[PDB]
This record gives sequence, structure tokens and C-alpha cells, in this order.
Amino acid sequence: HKILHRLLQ
Amino acid sequence: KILHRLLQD
Amino acid sequence: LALSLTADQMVSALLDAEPPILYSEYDPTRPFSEASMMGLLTNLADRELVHMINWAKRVPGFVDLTLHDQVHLLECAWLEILMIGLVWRSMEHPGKLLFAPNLLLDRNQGKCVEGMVEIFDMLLATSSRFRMMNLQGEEFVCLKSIILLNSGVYTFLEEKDHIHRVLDKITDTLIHLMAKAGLTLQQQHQRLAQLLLILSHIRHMSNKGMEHLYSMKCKNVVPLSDLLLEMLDAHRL
Amino acid sequence: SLALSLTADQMVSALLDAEPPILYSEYDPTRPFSEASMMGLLTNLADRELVHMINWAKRVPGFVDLTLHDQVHLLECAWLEILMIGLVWRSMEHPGKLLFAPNLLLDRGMVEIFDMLLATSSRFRMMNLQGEEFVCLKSIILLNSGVLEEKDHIHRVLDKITDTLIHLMAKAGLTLQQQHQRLAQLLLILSHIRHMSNKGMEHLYSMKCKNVVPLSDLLLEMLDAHRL
Ligand SMILES: C=CCn1nc(-c2ccc(O)cc2O)c2cccc(C(F)(F)F)c21
Ligand SMILES: C=CCn1nc(-c2ccc(O)cc2O)c2cccc(C(F)(F)F)c21
Repeated sequence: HKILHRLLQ
Repeated sequence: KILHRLLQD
Repeated sequence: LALSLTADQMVSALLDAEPPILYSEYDPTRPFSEASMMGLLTNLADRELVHMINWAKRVPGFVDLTLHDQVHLLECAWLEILMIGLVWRSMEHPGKLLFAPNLLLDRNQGKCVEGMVEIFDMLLATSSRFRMMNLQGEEFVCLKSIILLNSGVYTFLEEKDHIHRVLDKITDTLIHLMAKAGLTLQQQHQRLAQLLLILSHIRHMSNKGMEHLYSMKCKNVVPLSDLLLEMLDAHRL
Repeated sequence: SLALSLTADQMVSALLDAEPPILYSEYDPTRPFSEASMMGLLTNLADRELVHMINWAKRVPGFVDLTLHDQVHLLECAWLEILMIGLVWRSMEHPGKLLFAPNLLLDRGMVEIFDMLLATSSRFRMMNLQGEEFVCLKSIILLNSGVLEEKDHIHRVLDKITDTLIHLMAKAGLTLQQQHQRLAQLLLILSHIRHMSNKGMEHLYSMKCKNVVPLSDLLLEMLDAHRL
């Protein structure tokens, strides 16, 4: 679940 | 329908 | 008529309508299994449903509806209704769910049933939320009535309008109770919103519970009564 | 902090300016009949809309005060609800039809869900939902999604949005009784939106298992959050 994390950054 | 009967009981 | 009841009269009608608290068929002579635990919850639900019908028939406005509309609303809302009752009963039992007086479980017991613990945890947290908000019995009965009239209302125009008029009367009643309790006007709308947003979480829990019940049925974990099979059928899994 | 200090009018201005664009689909146009060419179309659309959604959530007052973990959790929980409320809002003007995109106007096991979405659009049209109300509800969906000093922060922001809804109702000339009734009507629709998202998420998982329709890595990851 890292894509969303990257996009929020 | 069981519920239909129960509503009338 | 429901529309000519005062707020005080609506509250009195709903409080008097409350169903009884039933006991489970808990058998303390044997350990729990997944099957036996699920069995208790479905058996308890099945007995509670008969009493739910008697209750729904006493919710102002409900008897005005056709049998088909009554069936539809109960089919939609039954698990939500059971669950709001649970969370209510469980408020003064922090960390436990009071399914019945003889069936008061903590999350490690819920663990017995594969796939139930996420739901168990949501229910505990919802109970805690009501405790923190100091939910009153008069508010609780309004909310439970709202669930019954709202959950299935959109999936049905004149019948709908009547239902929406009754829902408006319950909103009025909630605000009345809040004003009576000394809340400022701003506090009244804020608490109304907080309570109604919890209903979205109760819907969520019911949907997750319904998917779990369907798994229990499809894996032959527990036999469901013909009533619960039909209740489950309506949710079309 | 700053979100707790905005006026109702400023809350509304902020949310209106944050609104994502309405995107186009790959619908070809007829000339191919549907299969899960349709699901292909909806999932492609959703994937492009998601990037705009993430950047919209950053502009919802209060959201960026949360931890990255909490920000992630809220979007993982809320994304389909948010897409759906957008759809329903766009479709208000098109009775019996769902305007997934300007070029993709579909009428009526997806039928049960279409029917629910159509019913919601019909409810919003009946109520004459306003764009200012719509943007408040969509932010509520984000912050309320589904189920603790930071819980207090979300609750304070939710109270401010409620205050903003009531402000809009008061502005529009509604009596206090009418304001409370309308607020309740709107918030009860969120229960139905939750319902539809739950149903939708099961269809998406089923689609994932079938492996016919292509699902983006982001969609796969969103879906995975709803299962564990
Ligand atoms: C903790 C489980 C949820 N649940 N609760 C109940 C339940 C039963 C009785 C009651 O008064 C309240 C309930 O939440 C329940 C009944 C049948 C099936 C289920 C389940 F969702 F797990 F499949 C039930
Ligand atoms: C009626 C379909 C629900 N839906 N809607 C959408 C959807 C897509 C884009 C948009 O702006 C709004 C939507 O509701 C969607 C996307 C992926 C999967 C699904 C599904 F749950 F049905 F299987 C979606």
C-alpha cells in the first residue's frame, strides 16, 4: 500500500 | 415470504 | 397519526415500543467452536427478529406502509438494528459486547470465529463512541427508528414522501431532546450530525456482517433458519 | 489549527476552489457493444480520477494536519464513496441516467448498484442539492470514512463542516426547523453512499479474481486495503 503514500507526499 | 407472514401474525 | 404526535409523545411511544432483552442458548458445558459461537449468534438473531417485527409495527408511521414496503425496510435494516441494540447494551461494559446477559464476550472470544474479529472491534469502538458522547436512551430509540425507516427508503413517491415526513418528525424529536438537555443551538446541530454520521458506520458494520454471514452459510459452518436465509437472500451476495 | 479558524464562507470558497475537473472516458462511441468493456471504462476512469482526488484531499481544510498514515487510511476507506458522490452530483441533471463522463451516459450483477446510484441522484435532484452543500458532504465523507487526540481533531473539523452546512441553509432562508431537517436528510444519504461503496468494493474484488479487466496497481492497492 505504498503508491498512495508516495502520491500524498 | 416468512417475514411477510410474521408481519401479519 | 405519526405526523400529529408531539416530540414528547414520539419519545414515549418509542420507549414503550422497546423489545425485550433475550437470553442466548449458551451451553457452558462445552467449549466454544467457530460453529457453536456462530450458532449462538444466529439463533439469538432469529429469536430477536420476531420481537423486532413487533417493535417495528409500533414505530409511528411503519403500519401505514404496504406489507411489501414493511418487508423491504426490515430486510434492509435488520442487522443494523440488532447491532445498534448491541452497541447500546454494551456501553457500560467497556471492552465487551453484551450479546445477551448470558453471552458477554471480549475480543479474544470473538477470535473463535474466523473473520469476525474486525467486526467485533468495530462494534466495541462504536460502543465506546456512544459512551464518550453519553448517548441517552431517548436518543438511542430515535436513532434505531431512523435506521428502520431510512436504510431501505431509497431502493423503493407518495409512500416515500410519507416516510420522509416521519423521518423529519424524528429529527425534530432529537433536536427537542437536545434542547431539553441544555445544549446550545450550535451544540444541537453538531450532536445531531455526530449521531447521524455514526449511522454510516453502523451500515458499514452491517454490510461486513452480512458478507461474513454469507461466508458462514456457504462454508456450511452453521445452518441458518429459513427466515435468516431469506433475510440474507435480500442482500443478494 | 488554520482550518478551525476559517469562516463558513471561507470554508465554502476553499472547497469550491479545490474541486477536481470532470474527466472524459475511453468510450468508443458506440460502435463496440459492451462486455466488460464497460468495467474497463469505469476502472480506467476511476484510476485517472484518483490522482485528482488525492490532490483534492490535501486541500480539504484539516486533512493535511493528520499523519501520513491517517491520510492514507481515510482515502483508502473513502475513495469509492467519493467517486460515487461525484457521479451522483454530475448525474442530477440527467434523470434515469448516470453521467460517468460527458461522453459516457449509461442508463439502467451491476444493475442493483446502478439503481442505487440513480435513486441517490434522484434524491439529490428532489432536494435541489446545491454545489456548496455537495462540496461539504464530500469532505464529510473523506473525514468520516469508516470506523485519539487526532480523533478529536477530525471531530472538530467535522463540527466546522456541519456549521458550514447550517450556515448555507440559514443563508438560503430556511427556518431553524428546516435547517435541522435538511442537515439530517443530507447526512442520512451518506449511509446509502456507504452502502453503495461496500457493494461496489465486492464487485471490484470479484473483477480482480476474474483477471479479465485490467486494474491499475493503485486500484489493486486500494482494493487490498478493504480486505485486510
Ligand atoms: C459480531 C458479529 C456480528 N453479528 N452480530 C450479531 C448479533 C446478534 C444478535 C444481536 O442482538 C446483535 C448482534 O449484533 C450477529 C448475528 C448473526 C450474524 C452475525 C455476523 F455478522 F457475524 F455474521 C452477527
Ligand atoms: C455502478 C458501478 C459502481 N462503480 N462506479 C464506479 C465509478 C467510476 C468512476 C466514477 O467517477 C464514479 C464511479 O462511481 C466504479 C469504478 C470501479 C468499479 C466500480 C464497481 F464498483 F462497480 F464495480 C464502480
